[PDB]
Amino acid sequence: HRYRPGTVALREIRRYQKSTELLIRKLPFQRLVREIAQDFKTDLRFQSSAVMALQEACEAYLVGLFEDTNLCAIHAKRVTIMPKDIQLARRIRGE
Amino acid sequence: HRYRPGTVALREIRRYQKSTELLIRKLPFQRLVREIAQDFKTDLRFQSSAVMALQEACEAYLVGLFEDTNLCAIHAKRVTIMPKDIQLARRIRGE
Amino acid sequence: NIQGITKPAIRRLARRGGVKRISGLIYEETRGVLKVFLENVIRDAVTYTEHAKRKTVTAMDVVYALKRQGRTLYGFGG
Amino acid sequence: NIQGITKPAIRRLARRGGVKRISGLIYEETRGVLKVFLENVIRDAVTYTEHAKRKTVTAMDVVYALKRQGRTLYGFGG
Amino acid sequence: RAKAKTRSSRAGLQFPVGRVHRLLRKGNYSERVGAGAPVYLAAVLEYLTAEILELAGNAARDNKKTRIIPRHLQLAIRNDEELNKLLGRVTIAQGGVLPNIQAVLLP
Amino acid sequence: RAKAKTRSSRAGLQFPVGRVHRLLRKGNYSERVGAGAPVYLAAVLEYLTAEILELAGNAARDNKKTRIIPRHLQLAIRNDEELNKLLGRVTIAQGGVLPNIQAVLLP
Amino acid sequence: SRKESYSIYVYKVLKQVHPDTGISSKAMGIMNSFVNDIFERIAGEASRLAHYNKRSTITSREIQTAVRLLLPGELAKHAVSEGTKAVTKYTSA
Amino acid sequence: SRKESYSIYVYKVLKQVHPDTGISSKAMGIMNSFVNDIFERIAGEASRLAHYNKRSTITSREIQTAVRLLLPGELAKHAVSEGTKAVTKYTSA
DNA sequence: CCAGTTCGCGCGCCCACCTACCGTGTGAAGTCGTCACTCGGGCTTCTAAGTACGCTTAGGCCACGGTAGAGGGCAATCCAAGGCTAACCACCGTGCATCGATGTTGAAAGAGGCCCTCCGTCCTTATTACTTCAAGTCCCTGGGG
DNA sequence: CCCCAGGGACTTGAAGTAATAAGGACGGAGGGCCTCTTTCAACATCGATGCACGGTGGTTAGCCTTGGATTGCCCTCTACCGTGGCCTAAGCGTACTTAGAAGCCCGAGTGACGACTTCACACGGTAGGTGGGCGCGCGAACTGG
Repeated sequence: HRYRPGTVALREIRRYQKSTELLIRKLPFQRLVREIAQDFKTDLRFQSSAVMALQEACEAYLVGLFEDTNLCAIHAKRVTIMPKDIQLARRIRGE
Repeated sequence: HRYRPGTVALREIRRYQKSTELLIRKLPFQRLVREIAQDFKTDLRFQSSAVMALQEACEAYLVGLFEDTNLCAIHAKRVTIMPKDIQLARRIRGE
Repeated sequence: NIQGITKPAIRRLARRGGVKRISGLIYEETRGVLKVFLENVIRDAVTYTEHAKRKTVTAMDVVYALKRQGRTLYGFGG
Repeated sequence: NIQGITKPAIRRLARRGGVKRISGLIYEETRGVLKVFLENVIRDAVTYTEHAKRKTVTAMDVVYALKRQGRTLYGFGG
Repeated sequence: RAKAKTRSSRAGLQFPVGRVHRLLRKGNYSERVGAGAPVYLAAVLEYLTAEILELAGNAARDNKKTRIIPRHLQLAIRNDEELNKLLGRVTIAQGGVLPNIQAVLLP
Repeated sequence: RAKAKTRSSRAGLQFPVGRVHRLLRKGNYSERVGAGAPVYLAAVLEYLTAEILELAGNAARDNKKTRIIPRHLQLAIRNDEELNKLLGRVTIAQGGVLPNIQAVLLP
Repeated sequence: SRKESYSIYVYKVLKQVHPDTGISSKAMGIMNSFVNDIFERIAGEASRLAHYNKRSTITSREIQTAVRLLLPGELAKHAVSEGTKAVTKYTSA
Repeated sequence: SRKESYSIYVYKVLKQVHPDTGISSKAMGIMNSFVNDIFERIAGEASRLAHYNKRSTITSREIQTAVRLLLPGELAKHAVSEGTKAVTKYTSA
């Protein structure tokens, strides 16, 4: 059995849009947090809930960006998001 | 002598981007303010400087919107802004 | 009175925005957009006016209204 | 460490965003955007910590960093 | 003296009027606080909380659930134009997003 | 008594230290204001005004003008990467815009 | 160290509108952030109104105008009604 | 009624960096709004920072911390340096 | 549609541990009472906000022929997704060692409320020089040939 | 590319008016005093952050086949451009009318404040209810023919 490209993708949207779990791996994300924070001050510790707060904001923020990116993509009569779409979205947001 | 369609357009960009005067006729704007204000409170007066302050904000806001609208149009490999472009700009800004 | 924002006026604003060509349907959209923006700002400015027990909307009231909508205005006394 | 944000993870985030098909260049673009985003928030949260003369970043510090950047977060004490 | 009657009960409110008054006086908002301000402020806050909770409880009920969780709150907030506008730039932790698929992408 | 020496003069500043101090006490920012807070704050505002004004005056000279008008300030703020970021969400009355034409529209 | 919160009051309000519905500890935290947030906005906006009108007292007028400015559309209308009703009852004890 | 402004101080600084350059009344209005605008952010941000630490006094430390949060990139570095230099001289009269 | 299937998913079967209700002390909220004082109200005056009403360009509104940008159709080419595998490490769970979050307490460094004194800054005026408009000249980019 | 040309930039020469330099005033800084207390620092206490290790799968990394998406060519047509004609009223002058912005004076209705008191609230504790893992069969949308 082979689903045609797109069938499973739409299935994933519905599943992932109904669920609420965090989607970035926790450990790799933590190392990144520590790695970025390392450059400002050494021997910096982080409360476990602090790391979770950063992760929640980042995932929520990034999802929001992908939604706006899609609208830009659709505007060009395309269904595939591309880097130029993110750039456009961000420019309009003022970032 | 007849300028080709588009030649004069570039000249207006340079002229109006070099100038700073307000571009909406003052009296029409004043009449607009009074009609809109009527719905909130009757017989409302406005300092002449108050109307000026609104116009400055309004023109700047519209200029900001047309700039972002253009990027959307350019994004779709078009040079003409259309109502669908304005809607997109507004949507991304959150309006 | 909303028509007082004439077609040439909308064109001039677009030119300042770097727009080279304008579709014939843009004029109606812009008028609608302007209506929304003005209502919001005027609403807040009038709201301040009632709070100050005043009958005349001042430029400072508008400035305050603009600040709360994230459109800070410089040049009218603060 | 940025490579820890794997392709499937970036995809899943896009799926939540309603994206149906994704170009292969998005993964590199997303990593860059996230890094910038993270730097700003951590910068502010770390700044708050140093002022308190503390050595451990708390959850409150992060929330405040988000608030001043217009990204109010609910659920972690503010 | 007579039994102490909380200012909240005198005003028929569940939110703590006494607590709100202290927070206003010590919150560096103004020099003086009028006797009605904490009462007025508390009443508005209580009403708004009720509003969200009412919509959130309805969403919870639709999912055959008896406890409101952050997911239910997101549904309630994003589905109400006025609440959404008020809380536009707010992120609900563990909230997810609203099921929304662009029409052009559907089969 | 000794001749009165302004706090502004002791710190080598042009901005009014005393006024800022009073403005902090009457600005509903905190209950108390340290003696070093107003001096530090005054210097920062002075530095920033100098920065903006310095860059704007240069723009004026390039336009062969000797008096600053709103136009020059807009140029200074939008043409400077650092100051532009700080003043992203500000509208300068009578400022106009930066000459910027998309490359795709040029002949 | 005791940490003040609106949890009890949030629970009371919930029990009036949904007697048989509970709320998780996480959701309770959300409400606390919410209450504080709205409080700050109103209190912060109220401060500006008082300062703009050169009045050192914050009264019913400032909150009423603050609510009219911050709350969008009908939320303000109903909220203002609630506040006015509460203050009126309070003034008559 | 006399209305305070930064006009005199703005003019002095201009004459130091550009001795032969003036300023229009309109530009002066812009500068007053700017000074007050930055002032509000700095004073307002320092308050939250002060409030978070349960301190009732806003000191140069909070201003320094508030400045770091608001001024972007190298602006912050130089602004912090200037303030510290000025304050240091001030404590020694 | 026929026909088969993969996915979605609702409905239980427990367990379990997350939360509702209970017991306790207290500190901050309530009440009485004093007293300082803020602003709502009366009254007054001057500003500018509205109004009118004329003029004079200057710009908006309409028509019109055209042209190039927007758009639909077509094909090739190319490149992300579905499915397959081997393998990595995220996470559970436990466990320990130890930093620093966190709390308390002394007293003095600090900032205040008040007071007398002085001059910095603001209102007011008069004078410029820098700006501004008009005209005349010149550079230069533009479009049909 | 050329010829002819249409617009804007540049450069005086007159007005003129907003910059601005200069003088008088007052209330707002500044010095100075005695005073209340916020906070640095000292020392104390334990939670929870860091680190580690052994598994234990679930989940990734990579590749292959792929057919549907992208996009470039092409035509084509019709939706704006630019010029002209022609009329309307916006910009401004000048003037008048007057509504309320702004201010000064006043008191009493108001909130800060202190002393004292008490019970509403939060922390420790207990015992069931809600919901998630385990597990299965039912709802039906999809896709090769």
